[PDB]
Amino acid sequence: TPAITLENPDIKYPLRLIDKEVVNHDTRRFRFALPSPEHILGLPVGQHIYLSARIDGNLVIRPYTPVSSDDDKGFVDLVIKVYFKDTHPKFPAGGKMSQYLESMKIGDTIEFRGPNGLLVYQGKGKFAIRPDKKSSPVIKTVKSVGMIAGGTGITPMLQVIRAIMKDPDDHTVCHLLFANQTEKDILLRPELEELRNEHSARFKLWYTVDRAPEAWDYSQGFVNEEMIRDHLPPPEEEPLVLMCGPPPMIQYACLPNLERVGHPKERCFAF
Ligand SMILES: Cc1cc2nc3c(=O)[nH]c(=O)nc-3n(C[C@H](O)[C@H](O)[C@H](O)COP(=O)(O)OP(=O)(O)OC[C@H]3O[C@@H](n4cnc5c(N)ncnc54)[C@H](O)[C@@H]3O)c2cc1C
Ligand SMILES: NC(=O)c1ccc[n+]([C@@H]2O[C@H](COP(=O)([O-])OP(=O)(O)OC[C@H]3O[C@@H](n4cnc5c(N)ncnc54)[C@H](O)[C@@H]3O)[C@@H](O)[C@H]2O)c1
Repeated sequence: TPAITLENPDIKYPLRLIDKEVVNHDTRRFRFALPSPEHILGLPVGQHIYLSARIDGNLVIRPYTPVSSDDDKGFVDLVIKVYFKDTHPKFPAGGKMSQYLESMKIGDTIEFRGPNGLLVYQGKGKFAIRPDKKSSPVIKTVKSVGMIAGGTGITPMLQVIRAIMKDPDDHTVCHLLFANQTEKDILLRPELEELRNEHSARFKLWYTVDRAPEAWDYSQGFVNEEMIRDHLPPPEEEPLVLMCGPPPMIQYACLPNLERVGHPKERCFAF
């Protein structure tokens, strides 16, 4: 019985930043220490935490989805894109929490709380999904799961993918379609391709990018009908379809095309 960090979702736990790795030009993996080397976070697969801080005089609270798990003693890993100021004309101020995190020095602390979220993966194809925050979970067990992620929307998918692949008795097959702006924006590409290499029978992997490099073997553009049809399980297998990305991605690229392909709303879930 490892000691749990997050014992009550309303309590704040200040955690110390101990390591930070560059994922790419704007994205970073931040590692924070748990209260002791023997602690686990206490995070059901599929759920996220919230960070909070007073930034420039305002309270700022933001969700982040750990990619680590309760098998990882002593630490928690977040994968976070930094939205820099002076960069995007529509957002000259950049992002509040992400730039605050980027400015943190090793040893600095920030408050975690959680876990939260309507979906919990219970292993071996079994998902517990609440219709909303005031209702009981509906327990859905499936043979396969379609996953559509855009940018940092990869993080809840990776939690689930990792949970499945770890258990040789979990025969759930994941089909992931991962969208990013450019090839260099494909976050955690080595990790994802390692997973495909090690677990090709249970993990299908495909990419699309807004703008494709010269030699490119995957897709190009926003997520469309063809990609969904060719890279997620067919509606007949009745997979669960999970989605996580920018809201217009969900609204304009995922939902209408899931419908066109024939995936019913009951089988779809947006993180
Ligand atoms: C349930 C849930 C889980 C999430 N999990 C994660 C996660 O695991 N990892 C993660 O990185 N994010 C995750 N997100 C996003 C995260 O919560 C924040 O929204 C993100 O870090 C940006 O917050 P911010 O305070 O830095 O930006 P904000 O100050 O709140 O600014 C808002 C928006 O302005 C836009 N913007 C600002 N500057 C730029 C720029 N330079 N270029 C392009 N756009 C810009 C961005 O869209 C930005 O989100 C999750 C969101 C939800 C709802
Ligand atoms: N609810 C959750 O659990 C959760 C978890 C992680 C991330 N997220 C969200 O996912 C998003 C990730 O942001 P990002 O900066 O890394 O993404 P991004 O700006 O880099 O875009 C990533 C991909 O999203 C698609 N996209 C972007 N704009 C689109 C549009 N107008 N129409 C159709 N498709 C579009 C594109 O395919 C694009 O390549 C954020 O909104 C973040 O909040 C949510």
